Amino acid sequence: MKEFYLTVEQIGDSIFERYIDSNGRERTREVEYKPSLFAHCPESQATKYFDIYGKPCTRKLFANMRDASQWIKRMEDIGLEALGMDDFKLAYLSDTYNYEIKYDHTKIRVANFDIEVTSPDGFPEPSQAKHPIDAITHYDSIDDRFYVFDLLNSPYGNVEEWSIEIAAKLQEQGGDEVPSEIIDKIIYMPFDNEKELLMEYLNFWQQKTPVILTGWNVESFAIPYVYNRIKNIFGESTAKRLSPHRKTRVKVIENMYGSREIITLFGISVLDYIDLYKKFSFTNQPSYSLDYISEFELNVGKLKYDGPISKLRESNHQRYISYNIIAVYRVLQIDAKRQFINLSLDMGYYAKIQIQSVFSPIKTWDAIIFNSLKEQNKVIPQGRSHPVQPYPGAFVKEPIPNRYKYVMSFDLTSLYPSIIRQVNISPETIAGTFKVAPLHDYINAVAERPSDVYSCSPNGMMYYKDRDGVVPTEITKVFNQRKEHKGYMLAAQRNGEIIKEALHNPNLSVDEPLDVDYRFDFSDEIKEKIKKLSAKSLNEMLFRAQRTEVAGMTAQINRKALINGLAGALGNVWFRYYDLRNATAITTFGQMALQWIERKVNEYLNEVCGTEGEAFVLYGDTDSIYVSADKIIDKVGESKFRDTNHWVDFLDKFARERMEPAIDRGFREMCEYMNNKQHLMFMDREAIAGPPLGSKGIGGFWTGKKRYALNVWDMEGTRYAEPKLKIMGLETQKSSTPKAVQKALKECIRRMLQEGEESLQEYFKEFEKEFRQLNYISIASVSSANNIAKYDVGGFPGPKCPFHIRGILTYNRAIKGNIDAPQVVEGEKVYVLPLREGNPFGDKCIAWPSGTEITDLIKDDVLHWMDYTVLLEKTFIKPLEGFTSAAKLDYEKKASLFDMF
DNA sequence: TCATGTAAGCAGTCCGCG
DNA sequence: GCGGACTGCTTAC
Ligand SMILES: Nc1nc2c(ncn2[C@H]2C[C@H](O)[C@@H](COP(=O)(O)OP(=O)(O)OP(=O)(O)O)O2)c(=O)[nH]1
Ligand SMILES: [Ca+2]
Ligand SMILES: [Ca+2]
Ligand SMILES: [Ca+2]
Ligand SMILES: [Ca+2]
Ligand SMILES: [Ca+2]
Repeated sequence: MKEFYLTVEQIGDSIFERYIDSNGRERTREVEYKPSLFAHCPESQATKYFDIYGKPCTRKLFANMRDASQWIKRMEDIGLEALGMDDFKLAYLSDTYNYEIKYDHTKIRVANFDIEVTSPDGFPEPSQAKHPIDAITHYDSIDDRFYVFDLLNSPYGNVEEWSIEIAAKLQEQGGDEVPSEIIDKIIYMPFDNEKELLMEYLNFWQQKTPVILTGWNVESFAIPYVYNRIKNIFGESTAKRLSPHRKTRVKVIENMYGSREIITLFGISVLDYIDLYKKFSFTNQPSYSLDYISEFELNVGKLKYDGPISKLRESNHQRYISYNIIAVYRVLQIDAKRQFINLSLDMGYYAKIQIQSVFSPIKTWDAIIFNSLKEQNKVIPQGRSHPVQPYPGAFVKEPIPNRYKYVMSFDLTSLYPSIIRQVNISPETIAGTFKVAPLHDYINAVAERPSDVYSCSPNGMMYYKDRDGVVPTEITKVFNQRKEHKGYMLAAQRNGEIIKEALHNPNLSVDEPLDVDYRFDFSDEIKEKIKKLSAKSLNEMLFRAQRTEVAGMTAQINRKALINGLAGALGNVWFRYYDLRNATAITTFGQMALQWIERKVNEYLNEVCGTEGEAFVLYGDTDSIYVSADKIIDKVGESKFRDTNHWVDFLDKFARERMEPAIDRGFREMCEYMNNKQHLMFMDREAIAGPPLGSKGIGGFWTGKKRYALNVWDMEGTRYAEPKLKIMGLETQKSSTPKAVQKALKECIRRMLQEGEESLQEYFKEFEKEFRQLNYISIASVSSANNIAKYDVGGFPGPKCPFHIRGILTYNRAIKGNIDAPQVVEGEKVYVLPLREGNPFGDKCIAWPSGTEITDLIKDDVLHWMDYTVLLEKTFIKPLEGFTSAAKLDYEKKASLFDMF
């Protein structure tokens, strides 16, 4: 097999590399890598190295990496550019793996671990590590085993061995319900003392050294705790055995309002799953406890136990250990679904970076572009300092707040990457500038043509047309990858809808789910077999189709994120290729493209309708337009349609056969106007929206920019079994809105769009009457909590104290004296409830850690004093009033003359 | 919240507005 | 009471 790296590090003048050799074995080597850097050289002299602008360079070979680093410093002292890859390990990887890396995941040791630490005096701080580690569960992907290290004797209690037999049993048998599929994979090791446990753990670690190390909060908690606890008991040298090269560093992670410490383990790639989840999931959650995320992702119930976690080991060690094991498994289950580890490996090996660098689009693109240029013996420029400067972004149209009955939307494919490719925007393709007219002059096609030679953006920039820049070339590669996975995702989505339809008429039989590939549209034969299947088999197929869709989503959306990240990186001062001219060329071209096509669509539809100056485009944001289809429907007449699906088909055909060709003609003209390199402005129909045929539903509404709701029947070619609400920006979509309130507002919207005013009024009246019965957590607001200390003046709110911070200060007074009480953590999320006048907490609100029950000390008082009236007005009535006023609808029945009967 | 960008919405504080 | 200046937070893209 072809070799591939696992990890790479620079330690002084050595590269330390862990890798898989040609025989599939893991090896480690120390290489005295001699790096090269570059300086500009006279034009008259012969060389094969040129910078990105075609200026000749001489290569400088250094005796060692420290000499190279020192040379860069002296070049700064002199005032001359020191060119080349200054991150020598990237250069090492580029030299050692000068081909497209083919990796075998089965040879990569991925470790998932979690520790337990009993602490009687509050949260066990990793930097102090003053309490015994009393459990570690460490899953190894190569062995496919859960290694359980269990401390039986502690200063906080002596316990009996954990029983695998009890662990396996149902909760209803007094067991822990450790999933049957992992029972045979547990290797259980009890220990008489903590020193023995840790020494054995380190020996185990040496034998099975993680390449990828993951788990939940492992970077911020488990790793620093283990490192510091071992350091405290045995000394530094023993703790450094967590690094295969015996090198570690305390790394200070700084943010806007403070800093924290993590432990860098040289020769390991730490991908904390909480961080993978935050980057790759495209969710914003009210809580990031593993319980919460597991329930959200997997529909598993929270791990239930009596009493505080600080007493769980002594009261129920059996459950304590079982829950440690289950916690490790839940992360594996989330990854089986989301496939973020797979994604990280794909991206990392593609870029030729340390796998943990996938968190940085700047590092990722630096490596991709470096490798690409190196292939042509080209030399990358030195990174430079730049002041942070604001620059303009997208255009968003101000919508007229209203109901909108029939709507068809259209969207540009991968806009910013397409602009980069179309215009040929790259550091080395800048050709010059032209005299800019106001943007509206380009939009209306009255400005002078910018150039007859170069490819242009309306910010004034011109680009070469003779050859693609490295940015367009490399962005295209990832774009094409993204397109493939999006194809699989959408096929899985369409396949899911076939199954949903079939589930209306399930067969009374005993059968099995069909063995199919959900990434491809079901054949006619498969469709016929589906129509004969039982509900059990159909539901299993639906689950599998949906899992295939999620895998496709992960692969596609994050490749999209990577390419959009390149467009953003051009506007980040730390990017080697930072250039506000290029960053702004992209965004300004986007503004023109949207407004140009708004004009063209309005012109086209006014022609087919025989009107003048009518606005068909009701809204647009960045790359999408929303077109009122009322007049199109009315031209044939609603009574001509057999059912909802009939007019959806009609609009689908109208969009594809009439509007898209007109849109394409419009963009081809714009391409010619800007003299662009290649026409890549591809705007296709996105959504078809409207009320059910014959209903009193309003179809859709807008309240303002980035705030709307549509009842959608077809989305990018997926024809839904049941209409789907597309709601953007409204409170139903915000993590800050209480859970039960999101649900209620969504039903209000559903009724508005599908059923009408009377249905909405019926529901509102019921919710208002019953909502006080809702669980307090379900009606709590949510907020991130920053700068708690800043607004804390002697335990009370300082000037301009935010509402949620005031709530935290209230909580802090209520629990004062308790070392045991859950503390609110700076930067994390809290639940927030308003409090009635004259409550014993002495303020108008209270807040506590999100994803948790409020401590029993004050729970009863919170429940008694919760201000339901304020809660309802703020979270429910105010947003609903906004939706209904926009839609010209009443949520309460107005008096009429009939009331006199 | 260490980790690519800008546009723009709403909650809430402070306080003017005769 | 509501709107502007401002902070804080959160989405849409
Ligand atoms: N710099 C930067 N731009 C972004 C980011 N997210 C969205 N944008 C900009 C660039 C996108 O091309 C543009 C439109 O985004 P969309 O979500 O509508 O999707 P896009 O057209 O990129 O892809 P798609 O429609 O799914 O093919 O908005 C981002 O994270 N960074
Ligand atoms: Ca735990
Ligand atoms: Ca798009
Ligand atoms: Ca599309
Ligand atoms: Ca059937
Ligand atoms: Ca869009």
